[PDB]
Amino acid sequence: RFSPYVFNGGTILAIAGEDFAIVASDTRLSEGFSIHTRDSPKCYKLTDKTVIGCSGFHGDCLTLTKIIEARLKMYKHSNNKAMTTGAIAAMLSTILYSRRFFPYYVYNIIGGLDEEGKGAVYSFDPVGSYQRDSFKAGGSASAMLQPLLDNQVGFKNMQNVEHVPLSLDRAMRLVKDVFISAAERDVYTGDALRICIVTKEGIREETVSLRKD
Amino acid sequence: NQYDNDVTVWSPQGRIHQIEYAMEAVKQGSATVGLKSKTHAVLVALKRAQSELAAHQKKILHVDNHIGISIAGLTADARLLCNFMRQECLDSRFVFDRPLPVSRLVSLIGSKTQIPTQRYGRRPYGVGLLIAGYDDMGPHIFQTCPSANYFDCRAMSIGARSQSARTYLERHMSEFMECNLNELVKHGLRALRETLPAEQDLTTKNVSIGIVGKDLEFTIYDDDDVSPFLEGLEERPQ
Amino acid sequence: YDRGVNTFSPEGRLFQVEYAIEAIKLGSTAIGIQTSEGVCLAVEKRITSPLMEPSSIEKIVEIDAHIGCAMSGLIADAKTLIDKARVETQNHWFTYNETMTVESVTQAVSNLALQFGEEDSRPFGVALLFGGVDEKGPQLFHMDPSGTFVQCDARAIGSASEGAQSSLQEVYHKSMTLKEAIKSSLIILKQVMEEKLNATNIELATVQPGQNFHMFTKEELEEVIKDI
Amino acid sequence: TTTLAFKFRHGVIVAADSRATAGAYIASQTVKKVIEINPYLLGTMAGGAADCSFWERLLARQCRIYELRNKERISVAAASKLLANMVYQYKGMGLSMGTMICGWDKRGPGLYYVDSEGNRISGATFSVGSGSVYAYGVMDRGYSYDLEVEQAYDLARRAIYQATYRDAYSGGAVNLYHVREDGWIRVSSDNVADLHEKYSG
Amino acid sequence: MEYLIGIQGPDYVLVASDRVAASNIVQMKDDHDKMFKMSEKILLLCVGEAGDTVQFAEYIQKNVQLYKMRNGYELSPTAAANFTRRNLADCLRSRTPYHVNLLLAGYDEHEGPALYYMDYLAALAKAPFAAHGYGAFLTLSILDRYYTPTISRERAVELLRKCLEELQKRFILNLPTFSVRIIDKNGIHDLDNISFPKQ
Amino acid sequence: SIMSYNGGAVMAMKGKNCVAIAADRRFGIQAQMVTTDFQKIFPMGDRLYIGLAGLATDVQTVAQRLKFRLNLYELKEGRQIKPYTLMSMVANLLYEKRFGPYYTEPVIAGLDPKTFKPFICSLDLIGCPMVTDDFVVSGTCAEQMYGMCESLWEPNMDPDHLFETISQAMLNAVDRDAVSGMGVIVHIIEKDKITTRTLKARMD
Amino acid sequence: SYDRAITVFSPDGHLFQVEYAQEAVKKGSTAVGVRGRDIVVLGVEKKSVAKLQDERTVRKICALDDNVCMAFAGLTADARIVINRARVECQSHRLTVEDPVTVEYITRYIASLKQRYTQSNGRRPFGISALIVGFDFDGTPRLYQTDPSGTYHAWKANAIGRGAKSVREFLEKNYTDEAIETDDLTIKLVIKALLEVVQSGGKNIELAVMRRDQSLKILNPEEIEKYVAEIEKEKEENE
Amino acid sequence: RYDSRTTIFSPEGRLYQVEYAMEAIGHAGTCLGILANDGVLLAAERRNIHKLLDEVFFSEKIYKLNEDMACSVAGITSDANVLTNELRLIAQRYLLQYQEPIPCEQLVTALCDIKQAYTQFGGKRPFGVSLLYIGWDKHYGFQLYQSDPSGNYGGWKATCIGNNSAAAVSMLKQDYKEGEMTLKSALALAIKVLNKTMDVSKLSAEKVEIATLTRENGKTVIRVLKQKEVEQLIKKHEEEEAKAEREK
Repeated sequence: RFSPYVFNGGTILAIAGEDFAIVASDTRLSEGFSIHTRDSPKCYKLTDKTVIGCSGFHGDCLTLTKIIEARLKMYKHSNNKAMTTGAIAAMLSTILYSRRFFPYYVYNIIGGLDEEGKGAVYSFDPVGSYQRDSFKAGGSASAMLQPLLDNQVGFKNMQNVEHVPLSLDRAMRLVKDVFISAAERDVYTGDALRICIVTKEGIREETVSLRKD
Repeated sequence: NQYDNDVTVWSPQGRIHQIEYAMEAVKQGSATVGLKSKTHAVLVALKRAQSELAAHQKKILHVDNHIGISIAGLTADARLLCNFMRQECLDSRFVFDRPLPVSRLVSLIGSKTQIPTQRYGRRPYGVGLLIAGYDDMGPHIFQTCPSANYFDCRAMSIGARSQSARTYLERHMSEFMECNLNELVKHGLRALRETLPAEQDLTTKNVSIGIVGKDLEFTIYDDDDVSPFLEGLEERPQ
Repeated sequence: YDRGVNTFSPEGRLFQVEYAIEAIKLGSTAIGIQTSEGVCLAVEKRITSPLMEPSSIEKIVEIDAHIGCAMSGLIADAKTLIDKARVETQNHWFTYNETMTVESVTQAVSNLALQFGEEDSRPFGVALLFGGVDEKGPQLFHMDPSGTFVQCDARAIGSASEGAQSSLQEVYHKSMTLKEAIKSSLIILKQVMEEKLNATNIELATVQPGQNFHMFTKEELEEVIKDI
Repeated sequence: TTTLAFKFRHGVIVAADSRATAGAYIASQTVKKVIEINPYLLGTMAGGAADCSFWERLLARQCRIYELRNKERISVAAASKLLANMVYQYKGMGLSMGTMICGWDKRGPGLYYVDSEGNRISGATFSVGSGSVYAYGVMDRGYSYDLEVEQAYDLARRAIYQATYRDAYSGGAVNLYHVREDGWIRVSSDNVADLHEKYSG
Repeated sequence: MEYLIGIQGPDYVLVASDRVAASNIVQMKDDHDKMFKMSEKILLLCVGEAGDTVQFAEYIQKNVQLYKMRNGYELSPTAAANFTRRNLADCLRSRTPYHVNLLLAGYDEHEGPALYYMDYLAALAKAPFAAHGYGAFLTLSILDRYYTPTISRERAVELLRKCLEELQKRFILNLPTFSVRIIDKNGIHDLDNISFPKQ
Repeated sequence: SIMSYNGGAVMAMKGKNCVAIAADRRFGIQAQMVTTDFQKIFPMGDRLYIGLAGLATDVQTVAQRLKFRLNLYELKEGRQIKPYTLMSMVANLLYEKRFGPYYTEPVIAGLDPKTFKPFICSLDLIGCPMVTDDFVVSGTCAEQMYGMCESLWEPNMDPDHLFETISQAMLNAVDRDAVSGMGVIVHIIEKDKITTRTLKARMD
Repeated sequence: SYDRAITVFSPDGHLFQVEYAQEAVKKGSTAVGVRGRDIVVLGVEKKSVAKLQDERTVRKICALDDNVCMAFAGLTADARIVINRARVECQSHRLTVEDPVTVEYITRYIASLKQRYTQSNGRRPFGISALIVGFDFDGTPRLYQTDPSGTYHAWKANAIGRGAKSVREFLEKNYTDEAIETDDLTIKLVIKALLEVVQSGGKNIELAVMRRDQSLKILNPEEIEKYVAEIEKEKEENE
Repeated sequence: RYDSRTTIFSPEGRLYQVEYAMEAIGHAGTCLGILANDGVLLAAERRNIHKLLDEVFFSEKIYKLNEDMACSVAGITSDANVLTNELRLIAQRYLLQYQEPIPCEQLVTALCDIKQAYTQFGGKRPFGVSLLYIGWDKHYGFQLYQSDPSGNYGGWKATCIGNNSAAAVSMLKQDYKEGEMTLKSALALAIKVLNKTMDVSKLSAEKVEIATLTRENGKTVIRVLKQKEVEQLIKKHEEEEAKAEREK
């Protein structure tokens, strides 16, 4: 009989900097044991200071993206201003709970700048609970990225090591190293790496190739 | 005088007076002038103060990234049509993932305003909408009326004493297709200064200018950015 | 043709909402002044009886913990408008984790006052003054039964409305302070009311950026009056 | 997941862990499981993340309107009753909610327990969570109504530590709040690994 | 799971319940009350699900008080008992069935004392004694042994104490304390609480 | 089953100029009795009774709904109800719950209001009327009640022997049943009077 | 000229059909009420029994809940709907929120139910005015009043009915800032206030008090006759 | 004027449509109930007793309604059949709910809330029907009540109808009894009151109607007493006139 859900894969990474935010994802879209395309990024520029990532079931990712982009315009003409980073995370929690008994199969991470100019990363669940974190990794390779970033960013289980804040250039090579190691052991990850950098001067993009198998 | 009570009642001359009276509410509001070139469509309005120290009431309001409208008439019918206007613009973005053609959005307004001009229980909308936009075939200047007719035009002025603005537009409409924005805007606001009593001048605090372009999103300038537009003007020949 | 909200005039107009503007005129006076240090606000009580309990007559209500209010005209329609104005600021915080701005409060209020005959009743009989300090600083707004919404720098409505405006436009300027605008406001009040001004005829309400509390004065009002 | 609450002579003590998992996978270690409803009310999170997050935020939406319409704070028994009726309309549809309500009232302290099944009971001591049953024994061995303030801080900090030791779904940090007559106050937030060097030494 | 008892006398009704609010292993509350004063001569005992006990019995509680304030006088215990049966049976073939077990205790000025039994399928009865829960099995044959229709109110308390000691002996659950009421021509009087030193 | 949740037995029997009806007294859940004074025979006007058996909820429910419709019938019309008319009334009430049905099987016994003519009938749980001339039975122990009535019934019987036949039919059949008993009440009516007797049965 | 509608305005901004509803209040029997230290009291006048009827069905003083009272004016039909509706709300409040109902909450329900009942055409408004007296909200004595426009309002001493202007002017010169303690003194204030009745027969006063802890205590025409005697005892000092 | 729908109020200020209905009942039949210990009675009048009718029901003014209550009727007959079918349907809804009869007061207020509700909602007439009430209950015994078009009511011990027979109320006070209120003492009072108010002399039995309600062995029988015993009740009163003239 008909089943309404299917898994598509994907891996999303976000790191809250001191005055920046980095959002990274792969561009591989798959289903079962087939590859649909090798060019399908998960980054979405909502505003000039907020980028969202959407993994999971791809049909709900296309729907939920267009609902949020409609409500950005509905906020603005009612208030003569744009939404903040924390306002979007409060709005998204009500949208995800609004279909509590038929849930979206989407994992969400919002990264961007606050009103003070600092980094902010909000992680989500498919029902709508959230919290502010410093770094999260969502998607199929989520278990292969969280223990390594605890060592390098959070400095957990380390002795006699000072807590220097992560610079921008050091954070770029940490993102480029975790996706090489994750594409080796995971099958839902590869073919590119789209990286979005959110600073006070706009949004930069950068693409790094991976292995194509 | 007994025929002059409802929208339903026809006259023995064949003219419904309630539609004829909603035209008179358009003449209560202030004047506003819209025009276009081959590439750029600019509509310019005129603010009116309420008191000596209250803020001036706004006229031009943003609708979409390629559509902006002016206003003349009742403020109750103004925001009631705006909420119908904004809902239709984002439905084509949500369904078709394209912006609306401007010529077919206004046909939805004439279907919207037709029902309260025929069925009893709702007055006609007293409103004077001027519409500027961009479909795939260039700029457009549209007007509506409470008789639910919509007129495509290349220049139009409606509101209080706007007949003197129409006379300026007819003898300069041959020049509008070629000139660019540095004078096309101040071709338009030379038409507003005949809709004024001859002793005061169009200042920076009582005028709004909205520009939508072929490569330019619809932008509203008011009270600070009008000064690069009001520079380089002559006075009235008094 | 002057007894219907569904009927125009040969000249304009209504002829129904114009009569609703007249219902404000038989109210009580109220003065609000916007200043860069904050927004002060004054009103007249018109207490009828000594047995009449004074704090049951409201003229300043607290819409939110950074937004005050003032009213005149019909009391019965006023309590309807204050109700959703408290709810719409509360629904916005529920879905956005932020305080609704003072301008966008009245956007929600004006969306229902222009629904008197425009559904598928009568218009209201009450003007409102909204003062508050949002992220754009201190603000002061004004509405009417016709839904016409505007920002004012210093506004006086109710009875004695036009007579207050002429004297109020004389002394206002941009570089006022808050403590100057408070004593400037009730010089106008004792010139427009008929009873002798004391601590029981009026009441005050202020709002400040860092002092979002205290939209009321509790017998510090006696100190202001004794130094007039 | 392990929360507890107990009232005594000087108010109410609230304590919880900070670990939220997903199957056998730990999602985070910094989950704030005590939801700050008001400056005079506190709520907990026990069973379901978004279910305890939404409905207590909807309760905080309701208690503010009650304060504006009546010029008075809401009572503790009133807010626990309003939460019980909202969840009961979705009975059987599959909610999970086991929160607690704390706060000072005109009658004094206040402590109620609300389930998603429909149980609304008062009491003096409670402990909710997967590792809740490890916390009843160590608390009741040291509980008294006439405990001191610094003594009550060490009792709840001990009881969360013994619960996170035996349970696998409990760990992270130990939050600790104190409800005073005027309003609640945040006491501290201590890591479990810091307490292990203190308690075993 | 929890226990009720319904000893009826010639001019009195002796009722008692337990004080346990357990959660599946633990005992969260040991002074819980299951006694609902419907009026000045009518009590209510309720045993059932988690939420269905509080929601339904308070719906009856705040509906008999409406009859008192509006008509100036009080319901009889028979009419009050036969209104509770109407609300289960009407709300039984629907999406929300209430799963509670009740017994009603009332005194009438014209009919004397009365006791009514209630199933979770809304079946009325008129019993000289009744009980509920798993402890209803072990205790009612003791009460069937020594019952007399003309019994004093002092022997009924002694018969109630005989009825509860065997529930202390051969019943697996703990159940330490038991609150006791009594209803007569004067009203509802609260007797002393019953506890058990086991060993 | 659902019918076997509380038990019950209702028997009616036609005589010469009279008619009798009998039922049990036991009320109880599946194996545990509660009381021995549960009414299962309800008067609906003079010289006309009705008996109900099945689920104890629908026994008390239908007997109140039928009383609701009977009093509204006997006030719009000054006459009383005919025994054929009540059978059409009950069959309408059961068929409205065609797919939500009440779990009972009614037995109607009574005399004609004008003449002396008796009447007996029984219905199903969805309203199939069935009139006979000798006896109708309903309840859980139905098969035992057919074995007694097919051998003891005589066509033209005085109220003396009609009472003795329905007594021996109820006692010997219900004592074979497990979930029915604890007392038997017998109504025997006629043109002149109504006699109600209770029998000495086994209380186990 | 123009009234004949509750939705139209006057050329000077009035609602005459709302104002005509207050004219129907002035055809009613007067009822007064004061608050005191602990004991609140309210009394009514103009019983006027007509020799052939039972007098327990003409009662003007009812209780909504266990600790709130009610006295009204106007016409008897519209009061019965408002009383029967308010008993439901002061009981359904207790079900949704387990507190007892404050005296302030029930007056907002009566005013708001009379509010929306004025707005829509084809709905004749209530021609009654009510007095809500209750020392319920945590030991604090209060009394409010209503209005056919739908404006709940708080006084400290009140008079309504046919002749309220004389009594309200009487109480302003009589209600001392000295709080009337020794509550029979406060009851004697009402009997002195109700002494200015439309005829002042003496035996046409039905005073009902409440000691803020017990239920309603309807006074008998023997205890009230004793208070009428001591009012004449203080009147002997005029000579 | 102000003779529009029931909404609105008049100025100064009252309700003209309600007043028009309350005057209409004076041009109707005549009904009265009297005091009685251990009983209660009703008395009515047969209008238009023309000799080509059947009277197949033999009860026209009186409608037995629950089991121990009946009612008279006075007013528009089109609205009369609506109320009686509604009022019987109230008492069975109460009986289905509590399994106890309706206690004779809140039945009256249940109708009076229906009769009021047509005075505020537009656009309807009010009911142009006033009617009486007799009954027995557990709490107060024998009772009398008086309906009005406005929904107002009131208990009584003896009452009647207006502009037809408003002078009877003066006779009920002048010949009032209290305590000595047996049924035979009240039936003699009933035929004397209907003698003057019904202006047709000598009081033929086909123009009147008498219904009683007693309390017998806990059953509360209701008697609509037949025309044969009306005869010996009238001739008793005709004899008392010939006895009363001995003082002359």
